[PDB]
Amino acid sequence: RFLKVKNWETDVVLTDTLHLKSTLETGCTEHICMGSIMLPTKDQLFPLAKEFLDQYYSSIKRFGSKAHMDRLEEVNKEIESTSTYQLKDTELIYGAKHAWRNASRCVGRIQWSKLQVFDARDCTTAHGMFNYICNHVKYATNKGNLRSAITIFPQRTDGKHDFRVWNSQLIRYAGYKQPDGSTLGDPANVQFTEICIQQGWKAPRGRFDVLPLLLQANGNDPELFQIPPELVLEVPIRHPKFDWFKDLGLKWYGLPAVSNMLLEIGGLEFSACPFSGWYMGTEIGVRDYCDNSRYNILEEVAKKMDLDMRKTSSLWKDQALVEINIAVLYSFQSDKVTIVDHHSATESFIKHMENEYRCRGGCPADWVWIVPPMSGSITPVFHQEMLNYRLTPSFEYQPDPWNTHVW
Amino acid sequence: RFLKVKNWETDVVLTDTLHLKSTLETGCTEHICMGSIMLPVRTKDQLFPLAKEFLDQYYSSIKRFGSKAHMDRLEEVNKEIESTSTYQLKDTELIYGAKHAWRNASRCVGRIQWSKLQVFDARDCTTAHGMFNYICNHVKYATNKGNLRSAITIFPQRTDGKHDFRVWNSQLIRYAGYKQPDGSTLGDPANVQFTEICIQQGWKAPRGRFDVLPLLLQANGNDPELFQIPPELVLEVPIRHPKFDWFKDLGLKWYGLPAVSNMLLEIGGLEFSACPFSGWYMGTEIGVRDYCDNSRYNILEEVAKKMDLDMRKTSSLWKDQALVEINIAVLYSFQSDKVTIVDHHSATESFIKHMENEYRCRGGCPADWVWIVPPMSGSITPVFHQEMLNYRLTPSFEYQPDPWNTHVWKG
Ligand code: HEM
Ligand code: HEM
Ligand SMILES: Cc1cc(N)nc(CCc2cncc(CCCN(C)C)c2)c1
Ligand SMILES: Cc1cc(N)nc(CCc2cncc(CCCN(C)C)c2)c1
Ligand SMILES: C[C@H](O)[C@H](O)[C@H]1CNc2nc(N)[nH]c(=O)c2N1
Ligand SMILES: C[C@H](O)[C@H](O)[C@H]1CNc2nc(N)[nH]c(=O)c2N1
Ligand SMILES: [Zn+2]
Repeated sequence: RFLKVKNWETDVVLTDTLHLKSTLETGCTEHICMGSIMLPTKDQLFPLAKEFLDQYYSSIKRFGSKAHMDRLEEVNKEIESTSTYQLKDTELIYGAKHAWRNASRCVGRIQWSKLQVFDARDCTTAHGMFNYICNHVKYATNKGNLRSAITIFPQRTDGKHDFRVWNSQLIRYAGYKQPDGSTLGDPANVQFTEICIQQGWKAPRGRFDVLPLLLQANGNDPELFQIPPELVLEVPIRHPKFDWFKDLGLKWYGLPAVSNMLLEIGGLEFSACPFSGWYMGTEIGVRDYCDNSRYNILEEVAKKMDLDMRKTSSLWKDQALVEINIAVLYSFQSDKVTIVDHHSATESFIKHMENEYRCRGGCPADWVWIVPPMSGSITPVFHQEMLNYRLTPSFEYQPDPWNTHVW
Repeated sequence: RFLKVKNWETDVVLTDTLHLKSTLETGCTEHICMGSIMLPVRTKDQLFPLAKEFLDQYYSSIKRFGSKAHMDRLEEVNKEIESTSTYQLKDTELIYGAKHAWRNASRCVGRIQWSKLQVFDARDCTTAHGMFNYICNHVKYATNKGNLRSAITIFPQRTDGKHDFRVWNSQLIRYAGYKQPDGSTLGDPANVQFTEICIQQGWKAPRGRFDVLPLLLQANGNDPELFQIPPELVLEVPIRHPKFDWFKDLGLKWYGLPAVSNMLLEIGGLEFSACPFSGWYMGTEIGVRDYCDNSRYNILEEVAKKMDLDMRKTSSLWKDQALVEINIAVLYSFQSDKVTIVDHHSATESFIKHMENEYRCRGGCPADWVWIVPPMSGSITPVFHQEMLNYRLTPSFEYQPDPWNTHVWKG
């Protein structure tokens, strides 16, 4: 019931007690592990509020205080009267930071307590949402010196007045099916692009077209807005050794900003809560550029390198992969846009884990997501046993709104 | 009940029904996943259902389920269990059981080969000397002058747990490791403890960087005995690089035969505590783990120096760059010497086809994503994008305690 995790490189053993506070389910059972699966009322609400408010008041060393009891008292009355309750600014900020702290798939959590929280609970229209998001984007970008941020829109009420950002990330590139049968742009975004066009977006039909925002306020029909082009910082990709690399015409955006997840705090649900940090290079260099279902550039780079592509065992794919990831890091660094390489980031996470075990009794981590998509075992996280479990406040997946929306 | 897995690269969705046959625990609960944890004397009462489950599976596989031959065999085993408290497998059942333990091994990416396994029945073995002879024969057969053949040798099953056969070596072929008084390590740092045991048992250590360890062999619960595998039976490959002529001067080599000898084979409730098995190497096992783990030969720095990479900051990816070259060299070297080896692209591609075939014809394929995905270049192999279900089927290979921690010394 008290669990040990071992690092097989260092022999360091940590003891996890924090897992005994998990509430949400994993998907696994005693008979089957689903560790590699990507997507596995007043009565209900008050214990959730209490559990959260208890952890909040413990965090500021006023557990069992009159102010603690008074708050609990106040929230219980508000739930009985109004069926929901409103978080204090202090609680909203605490909850947001802790949702990130609890994000088991995030390698960047050493940064968790440094999060700028934008309270957008006063927002009422899609135009309001657009303004808030532009300001988030500009703040977080900070001319290349990225700062972590989250913007939090009004909480779900009856579920018929949800605020949603229809985009999965604030900044993504369009994807288009060609008559030629090929795909132009980002293939992962063909469907969403179709929806934008359907809603009246005039698509430029290029390879790196920043998608417009599709914003839904108060359960109303989503509306289209274009992020000011000057607020979208992009980096052209070149290589320090290969002069030809620039000729590939590759670029990527500087701001990684997830916009499709649900923030749960104290049983309240924030269905629109875009958040952003800064990139780890492999995200772009390995996944965005080299996934066969994405920009899929391996072959073209390998040819430019004149590698022997006849046999898998020449490791031409692996060689081209490294160079692509070298180019990504070099380009961001040259343009002074914050980026972290997978060695530095995973080393940070190990230190974070050790801090968390030492001061919190554990750190929920998903090894399948934490280990980088290249060079796994030369990063320290590969050798680190991790326990995965769900704590609240949390960021959760939610259904894509076009399957949900009654137009 | 039906469970679906999806491949996120291809959108191929498979449906698992085989998991309904799973028995042992995973380590996970509804509240915690232990998917990245490495390591998460039977009564007759528990033995017959296990024997019967196995025999039913065996007779189904040969299309004789419910036959008189099937029923007579259940009867025969029941009587043997009630009479002698255990039972003996037929040779056909032993071979079936061993192939299926491999087929069921969720951490093994090489399972497309499972039906092709040479099974050496060593159940008539009685002494450590006898074990040595069987193991030499396995090494020679499996090696086959570089054209490797999968094989397993099966020593007598556990009885009262006080007469266990054990191979104390975790693998049949490994290099010695020596801890120096200055704290540095010579040879393979992973094998320091076991090397010390061997020396204590009387092994004369040459004290070099690549000394093949002797076999330490325990028969019938007796104290283990040392034997040196004939050097001419141990195939090794000097490592060189096709473009970098200095790579040979790193002085690296490795053995051709990967052979696990510390696992327990369970078939029909019987426990085979000494069952060494071997296949052929996937390149990354040597090039990534053996050579580049910080806790092993740890050659990344020296290699990157010789390539004159920028080692001042990690973001030059000098480690990744050197890592690829080392792995090219291992593959090049084995191929040049005509010793069987498979690259991680070939092996994972073959695994995906195996896995799909298993879903179609068997209703599933238990797989541990954490072990299946190679230790370099993960997401440019197809297994990275493949959702897997991990569960445990028998016959199976299991971990067991290291013998030095549990052995009662006779003296
Ligand atoms: C500041 C530097 C940060 C770094 C280096 C970082 C790194 C990463 C990486 C590499 C991933 C995997 C993404 C993928 O493979 O799709 C990830 C996932 C995630 N991150 Fe972080 N992140 C950072 C900031 C943040 C912030 C500010 C938050 C929340 C406020 C956050 C919450 C999450 C969540 C919930 C996931 C899982 C997303 C999903 O399931 O798709 N991260 N992070
Ligand atoms: C024939 C070619 C084979 C290939 C290419 C192959 C490949 C692999 C690889 C790469 C691993 C991971 C090794 C590690 O990281 O320590 C592994 C593990 C494993 N293999 Fe296979 N293997 C082969 C044959 C076999 C055979 C013949 C058996 C048994 C009859 C077997 C059973 C297992 C088991 C039980 C594991 C898990 C070992 C552990 O938990 O330490 N494999 N295999
Ligand atoms: C907060 C945060 C930080 C970070 N380093 N990465 C992310 C991921 C952001 C991201 C941006 N564009 C595109 C994607 C694609 C993700 C699709 N995955 C889920 C298959 C993801 C988020
Ligand atoms: C049957 C089989 C096939 C294969 N390709 N690899 C193996 C593993 C072989 C192997 C050989 N020497 C040493 C090791 C060390 C493994 C260390 N792990 C368990 C921590 C492993 C076994
Ligand atoms: C099937 C498997 O879970 C899937 O491919 C996962 C693996 N690990 C990952 N890890 C990260 N960080 N991001 C991902 O999208 C994935 N994809
Ligand atoms: C902690 C983690 O489970 C451990 O380092 C695992 C990861 N995956 C692995 N995969 C293989 N094939 N072999 C290994 O030894 C490991 N080690
Ligand atoms: Zn699990």
